[PDB]
Amino acid sequence: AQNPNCNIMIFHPTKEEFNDFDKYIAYMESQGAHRAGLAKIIPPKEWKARETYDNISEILIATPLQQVASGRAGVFTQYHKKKKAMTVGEYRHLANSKKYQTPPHQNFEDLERKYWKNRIYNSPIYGADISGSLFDENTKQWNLGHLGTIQDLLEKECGVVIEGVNTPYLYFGMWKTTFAWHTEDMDLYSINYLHLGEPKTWYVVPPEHGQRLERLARELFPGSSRGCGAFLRHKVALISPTVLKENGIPFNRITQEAGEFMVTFPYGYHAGFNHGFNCAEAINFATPRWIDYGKMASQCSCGEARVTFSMDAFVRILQPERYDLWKRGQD
Ligand SMILES: O=C(O)CNC(=O)C(=O)O
Ligand SMILES: [Mg+2]
Ligand code: NI
Ligand SMILES: [Zn+2]
Repeated sequence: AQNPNCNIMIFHPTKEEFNDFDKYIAYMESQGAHRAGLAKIIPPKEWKARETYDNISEILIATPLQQVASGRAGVFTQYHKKKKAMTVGEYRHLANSKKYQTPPHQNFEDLERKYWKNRIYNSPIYGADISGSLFDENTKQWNLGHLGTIQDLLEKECGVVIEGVNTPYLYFGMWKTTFAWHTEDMDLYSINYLHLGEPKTWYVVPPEHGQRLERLARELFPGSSRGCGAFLRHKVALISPTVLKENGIPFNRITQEAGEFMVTFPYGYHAGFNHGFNCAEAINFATPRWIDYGKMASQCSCGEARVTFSMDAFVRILQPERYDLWKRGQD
């Protein structure tokens, strides 16, 4: 078995190997990359996402989210308070202000220490889940707005045609902005490209050990657990590496820098934070190996998780027994 310790692997494809996306994901899995739940892909030196980022300030963040924490430094939840619209230019200025900027630090490890120590005492503002793309239409390789769709994958594997579309999202972050512990909708893969700015630190639990994370989460967030049998779908809970180590939960960590891709694999729980002002683009995708994970994915039916139009068909086809109850939660 390849990568039996479930380490995060880093890949360096040649320009030739960067031509066929599906084939390269399949290659990575042949090397055991999926066991970690997360892989880094460094694009060939000849590749670029677009010519420059000079003209992005007029993008609108229609609903910036202030991430308010409750709990203790290592075990907290966050809620999102909606703020008034601002442009990326305005947001970047806010991120760089004395109230919100990255503090002096020695290295990534010192910054990670300061994150876990101090996150709960501040409320950073996140421009998340903005439909759109920063890839140039002429970028042919690993252009997240030109991937084959999940609906076409399901049709090719299962023979059923379904409604729905699949488009990318932009994330504008600042120091301390946080992504809570989650897997993707329907335990899909995700791919994330860090277009510009400061790094993003990731934490991930191997898919084979996801249930260990879920059990700890039920112990640490006991009222949440009673309210819903899949409350990590709400994307609100944070657990520090210290706490995970104290409870013997297997995980790994890695920092993504501008110009690098990360891939999350089906049922790979992940969480993390941004180091300073940045802009990432991400999209879900599927492969044939995903189908069985889709069939087994947990679902939130309490009504909190509220997701996209396209998830309907996935639940309807892959999880027909669940469909009625899940849709009651959606409506
Ligand atoms: O970048 C973020 O804030 C969150 N991204 C992801 O969870 C992802 O790409 O799967
Ligand atoms: Mg613009
Ligand atoms: Ni994710
Ligand atoms: Zn729920």
